[PDB]
Amino acid sequence: GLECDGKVNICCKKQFFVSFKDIGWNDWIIAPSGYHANYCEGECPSHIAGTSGSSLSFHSTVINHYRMRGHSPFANLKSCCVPTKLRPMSMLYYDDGQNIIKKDIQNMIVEECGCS
Amino acid sequence: GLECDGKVNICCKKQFFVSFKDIGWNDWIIAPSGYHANYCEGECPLSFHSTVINHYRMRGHSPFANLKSCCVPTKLRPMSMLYYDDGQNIIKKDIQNMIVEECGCS
Repeated sequence: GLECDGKVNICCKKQFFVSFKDIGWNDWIIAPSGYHANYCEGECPSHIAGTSGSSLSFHSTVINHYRMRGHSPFANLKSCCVPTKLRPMSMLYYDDGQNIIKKDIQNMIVEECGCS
Repeated sequence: GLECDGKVNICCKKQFFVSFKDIGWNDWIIAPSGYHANYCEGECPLSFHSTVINHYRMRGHSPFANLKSCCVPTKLRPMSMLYYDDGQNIIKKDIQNMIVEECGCS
């Protein structure tokens, strides 16, 4: 998908460093103490609705069939710039009942952004 | 996720069945005849990433203070399909991102 840069005004990926100390979770997360999570931001005009950069899923093609024609169900749903692919991350943390756990947590890192 | 039931207002999955005959795609899609594609709908006042940006947003901190949270698919599933190629060749393929399985807020 698109990464943000000078003069890009549409849905794109930007960096975002999460520090667990900041949001107070360093009390139960041992490692990593912070990480690059990233996020998505930007406009989703109608000519990119439902896309993820250079690709259009089959589901989105079905939806855009109805949007293109103004068919009510989908004519009214607005397009949002959101992650369309995330990736897991290994973490070490205290769990309620288990104490110290090491485990891959899913949907930690935004990999690709797109318009809903 | 939740499934819409006409009473709940927060982000839920709506069932939606698509017939390829109705929308005029049955000239190149051989099977199945249609399927439940479903979609996402409802208010966003569950993934770890969304949770994390939730915290920051709540701290009235510029990055996410003004980023709208939207109801969107959080899981999609593939389907098997049979369709004609550009060569008018029948292909059996597992198409990905065909069915919305789960909805959640960004």
